Order: sequence, then structure tokens, then C-alpha cells
Amino acid sequence: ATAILRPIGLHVEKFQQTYRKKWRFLTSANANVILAEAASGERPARWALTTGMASIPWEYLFFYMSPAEYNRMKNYPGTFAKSASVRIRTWNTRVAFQTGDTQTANATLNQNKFLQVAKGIRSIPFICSTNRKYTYSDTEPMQPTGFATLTSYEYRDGLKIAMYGYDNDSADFAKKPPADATGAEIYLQDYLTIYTNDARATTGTKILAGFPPYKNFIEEFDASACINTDVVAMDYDFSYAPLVPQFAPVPNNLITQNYNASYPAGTKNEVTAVKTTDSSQATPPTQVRNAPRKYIQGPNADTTFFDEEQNYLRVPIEQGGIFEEVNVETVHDTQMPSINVGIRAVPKLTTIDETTQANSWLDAQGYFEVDCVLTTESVDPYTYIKGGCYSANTKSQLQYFASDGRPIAKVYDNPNVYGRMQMIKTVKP
Amino acid sequence: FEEVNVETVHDTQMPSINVGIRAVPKLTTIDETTQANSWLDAQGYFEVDCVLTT
Amino acid sequence: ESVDPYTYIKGGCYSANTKSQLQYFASDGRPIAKVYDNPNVYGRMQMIKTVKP
Amino acid sequence: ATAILRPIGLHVEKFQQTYRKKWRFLTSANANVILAEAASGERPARWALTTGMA
Amino acid sequence: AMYGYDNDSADFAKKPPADATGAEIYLQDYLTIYTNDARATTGTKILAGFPPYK
DNA sequence: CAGGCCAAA
DNA sequence: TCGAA
DNA sequence: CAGGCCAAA
DNA sequence: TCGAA
DNA sequence: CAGGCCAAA
DNA sequence: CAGGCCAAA
DNA sequence: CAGGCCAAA
Repeated sequence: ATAILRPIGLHVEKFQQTYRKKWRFLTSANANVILAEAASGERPARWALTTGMASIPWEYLFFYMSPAEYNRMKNYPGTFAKSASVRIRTWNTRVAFQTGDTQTANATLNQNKFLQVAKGIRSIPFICSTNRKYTYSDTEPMQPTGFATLTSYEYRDGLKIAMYGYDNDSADFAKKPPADATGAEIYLQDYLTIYTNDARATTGTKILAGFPPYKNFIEEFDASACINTDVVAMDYDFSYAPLVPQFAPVPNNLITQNYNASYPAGTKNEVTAVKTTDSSQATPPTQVRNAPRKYIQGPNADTTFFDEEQNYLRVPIEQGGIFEEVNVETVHDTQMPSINVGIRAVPKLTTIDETTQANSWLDAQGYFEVDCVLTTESVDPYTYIKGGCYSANTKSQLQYFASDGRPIAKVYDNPNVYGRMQMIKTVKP
Repeated sequence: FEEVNVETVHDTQMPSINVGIRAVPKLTTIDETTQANSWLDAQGYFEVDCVLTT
Repeated sequence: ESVDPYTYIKGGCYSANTKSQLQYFASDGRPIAKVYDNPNVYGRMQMIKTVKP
Repeated sequence: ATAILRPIGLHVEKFQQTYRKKWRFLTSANANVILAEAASGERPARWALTTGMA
Repeated sequence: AMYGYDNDSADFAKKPPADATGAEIYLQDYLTIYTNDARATTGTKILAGFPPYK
């Protein structure tokens, strides 16, 4: 029999977008030295071991998309980041012909140059590491002598301004010609740092294990043979990266009496849980279901995380485990692999009278060409005939919140805890 | 220009040509995420052949 | 079909000015549009002033 | 020679959308009759011939 | 610079013609990209920055 | 990948 | 076709 | 040799 | 399977 | 070898 | 085109 | 046999 109607279902429009950037980065070949970091609050006294492996911030949205693209993206509710890709090529590595010292005839045409690549060091459970900005000595510019006070947020903000420039009405407009326009090189300042405990003032039983042998977890190549070659190629598929919240549904409490109904979940976990661990071992690991949560669209929505533009440069793109959907969901913890690349410090051609590492270095600089692609997807659903887009309420989203109203998000800036990236309260910009 | 006959005329322009060398940053450290603020002297050498027929 | 063009780095979408559009207007400020409701004139659909809803 | 930059041009995103409807219409089989329409302003007096073609 | 001065010029020796010598000439005209300066603009400002000319 | 626009061909 | 195919 | 541990696969 | 095979 | 120019096609 | 969501498969 | 005329194509 002829069918005059068939179940065609909803009209839903899906939109895929792609964002590409090309960056050229300059890195300094820092010496590996030990710096003391004094105790401060809950931070214990510790030793820090510096490197020249600059952090590549491929985990953040500004790395892939301009302020104009970001501003336009807010007009597409339900936008999810789907995949991110990065390719790193190295160019010729420059090493100074001589050092500043005049007493030694240290100039030499012969060079030994080495390129260092570290993938996924951030997640190694027994290596405590972060990316830090150093201060350097005036006589030895390759030698860190302390820590800059710049935060990770401020570092990424400065990188973003270098990439995309100021507003046309800024008094400081001329200070940063946008590399997205010129294609000029940008200096990176955030370097992989390895920590270990400082037991000088420790009372009772001391842990005297020294350092982890972190060189056993990096790749090091002859830089003379890597000119104009790819050294890193990484692809990442996001688990849950909601960049713009979904369209709100038509609220069923306006239509139904049973809007606050209950139903079986069986043995399935449909509400996520928060895991807390304690490496001091004063308390055992705990798992708590039904964390404080807020809807991010709809009647009582709290959109602070998206209103504050946290996901542009302050927090990583991947946020799996931080958000919930009201359906029968399966959620796991997430983290993107870290990327650090750089040039090993080049010792100055001179004699020393002891069996030690070098104490003076030649100026050396890495030149890295970075390609990056980000793909996203958004939806325009029409559940109802009038009044714009509305999604099914099974698409409704929630976000972890703290009791003071601050949204909670994943952060990659702190060292891993049991190989995990912690989630912390966001800070208002 | 016009000619008095039954003419067909459109707007014109020749394509522009610009060539050069990108600035070469000086080998030095700076303490911020910016472009270079000091450069090495660098110079492009271009050999140009040109033919015009009339 | 619609387009999101990015001619500039900041401040949202901007198109090339060769995409700029104009519409016929009457002297009283009413936009002019085609209408199909009137009979054809020499086989043509006339354009008339729009009326405010 | 290896090209570090190529003219990729602008980023432009194109979006195609489709709209479907199904309608069922009832029409009346009108008689073809002649109605007089009186003159009004610039409208001249005329005869009108009706149809059932909706 | 290409073709030199007249033989009676007081400045004749200053520019030996490159059409005769084949020597190199320095160019001084460079591509420049403009954008609006909204520091003193009143009302609605256009804050789009620069076009990505690279 | 240039010549009266490019997101058209 | 006052490019020119 | 990267993504919720690696000494598991 | 909120990577994905 | 002519018809909106011929030195254009 | 139905059974714990569909815009997922 | 419809879309800037049809008795033109």
C-alpha cells in the first residue's frame, strides 16, 4: 500500500569546521642545572632540574584558531572539538661561533648539536615535572638561575597576543605584529623541569633517592642531520570537548507532572564519580558519586565557564570526565599527551680541572615549524515547530562545580598524580 | 581610451610583483614570547630579464 | 547556502567588499521588491514598494 | 626548494541546509462564471472569469 | 640609475648607468600592509586587527 | 595560486 | 575578444 | 616508545 | 566505545 | 574582396 | 524506522 | 507545453 507519510524523524543540521595555523618557534638551548625552590604553603622544599625542552601548547584552543574564529564559534551551540593534529618540523640549528669570554680562545667552527624530543612525559607517574619559565644569568645566558613568577595563564596569554596581536585601539598596538599575519618567529619561554625532594631540612626518615633518570624517556638526535625534517607528528581524538553548550531542550516540567521522576539504573553507573587520592598516604583513595553539578543550558543554567571564555587559552580543550549528559552515559578520565622539543646545551670549548659537566655554554637556538589543524562539529536540532532550535533533553549537559560557584575543569599545568591530570576550580579572568 | 568604432572595452590592471628576503633574527635570547627585536643584515640578489614587444 | 568568511584575524567574520550588497529603495525609505500578485506587464513581474507589516 | 609558506588563502566555511515539508490541500471545484469588478482609482472596470485552479 | 645622466650634467659621474656596466642597483620600495588605527575613533570601532597576509 | 571579486569557475 | 582561450 | 599505570598487553 | 580499534 | 572599421579575424 | 537518547552506530 | 515574449529557437 502507498505510504503518504513515513517516519522521516527530526530535521537536524550538522556543521563541520576546520581551523589551521602555522607557527615558527625559537627555543633556547638551556643548560641542565639544579635550582632550589623553597617551601611555600603546601609546596614542600624541592630541587628543580632545568632543561631546554620547550612546551608546545597544542592542548589549547588559541593554538588552532584566531580570536575572530573563536568569536564566531560562539554562534554554534553544541560545538564539540573532534580531533586535533600537530606536525613539527625543525630547521637549521644555530650555535654561536664563540662565547663572550675574551681570556679563552674558545671560538671553533666544529659543532656537536643534539635535538631533544619528549612525548608524554607529563603523564609518567614516577617523574614529577612541570613547564616553567626561568630567569637566566647575564654572563651565561644559557644558564637558568631562578624561576620567573609568570603563571601558565599569563604565559599562554602572552603567546596568544604574539600570535594574533592587539586591538586596533590599543596604546600598545605596535609592540606585537601578529605572527598570524607576518609569519615571523616567536620565542618560547616555558621549559620542561624535573623536580625531586629537598631533604636538607627534613626531620626523621629522609628519602635520598636523587633524581629519576629522565634521559631514558626522551629521544635525542643529531641536529646536524635533522635539518628540514619532521620530528613530531601527533593526532588526538577528543573524548568530550564541549566548546559551546548544546541548545536547551523544551523543559518538560512545563508539560508534565512527573518531571522529577525516578527509574531504575540497574547495575550501570549513569552518574559519574570523583576520585581523590593521597600520595602522602594519610588517607586511602576514595570515590564519591553525585558531585556538585550545574546545568550549562536551560532554566537554571550556570554558563560561567563558557561566559568567561576559559577554554580559549586558560584550560585544555579535552575535558572528558568533567561533563555529564543525562542519558545512559559511559565516561572515562582523559588527558592529552604532552609535547616538549628543544636543543641540548652546547658546552663551550674550554678546559676545566674536575670531572663535572660543563659550566659555560655557547648560545644555541632551535628553529621549529609547527603545523596544527583542529576540526569541530556542531548541531542545529529542531524538536519543535516554532521558536528556534531545541534539542532532546537527553542531550542536556552538566558540569562539575565547586561549592563557591566556580566551575571545575581539568588542568595540565600541575604534575600528574598517579599518572592522572587533576581537576581544579577555575579562576575568574 | 576610446575609439570611434563599435568598440568593446573592459577595465584593466597588471599583476603586481614583490620579491624579497625575510628578516633574519639575531642569535640572542629574549625574555618574553615575542618576535625578534634585533636582526642580522641580509640582502637579496635578483637577476631580472625583461622583454617588451610593440 | 551561507558563508562564514575570515578576511581579518580578529573581531569575527568579515567578507571582501566585493561581496557588498545593495537593494533598490523608494524615496520614502521603503525597500522595493518583486511581487507575483499583480498581473504581468509585457510578460514581466513588476517591482513595487514593500509595505510595513 | 622546500616551501615553508604557500598561498593557502582565506579560511571560508560554507554551510548547506535543506528544508522539507509535506502538505495536503483541499480545493473546491468552482464554476467558471463572470463577475463584474467596478472601477476604483487607477483600476478600470473589468469582467472577471472564475476558475477552480487553486 | 639604469640609464645615467646627460653628458653635460654636473652630476654625471654620480650614477654610472647599469645598462652600460651591468652593476647592481639597490631597490627601496617595499610592500606595506595597512589597517585602521582606532585609538581616536569615536562611536563604533572596527577592531579586526590585520589581514593574515602571509 | 597573476589580468578589473572569489567564497564563482 | 581592447589577453585569450 | 603519546590517551587516565606498566613492571599489564 | 565520551579515541578506537 | 558586401552587413554598422580594418590595419581586427 | 520498536527495547532505557540520537543528532551515536 | 514552467524562468523576464513567441508568432524566436
